[PDB]
Amino acid sequence: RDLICAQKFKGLTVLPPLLTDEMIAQYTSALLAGTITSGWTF
Amino acid sequence: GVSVITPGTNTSNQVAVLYQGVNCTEVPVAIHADQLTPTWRVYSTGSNV
Repeated sequence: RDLICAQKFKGLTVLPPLLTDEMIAQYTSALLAGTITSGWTF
Repeated sequence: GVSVITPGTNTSNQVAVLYQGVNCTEVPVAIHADQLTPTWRVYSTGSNV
């Protein structure tokens, strides 16, 4: 029940990134769709 | 951490407050009890959440 991420109590926190994993996946999907359907033209 | 989100004092004096890493069923809601100081901060507001 004791987690290694209980470093918050010593003042050490982690900030979440601006782009989520879903948004990075959507950027990657847009890159793949453009590369497959349009070549280098996009 | 407390983060203050402002559009700039040239535009408006309205701010939005981000209490970093905590839930807001857990944020102290002493809005009209701020003069009694149960908080490290003095300011307290009750805007849209």
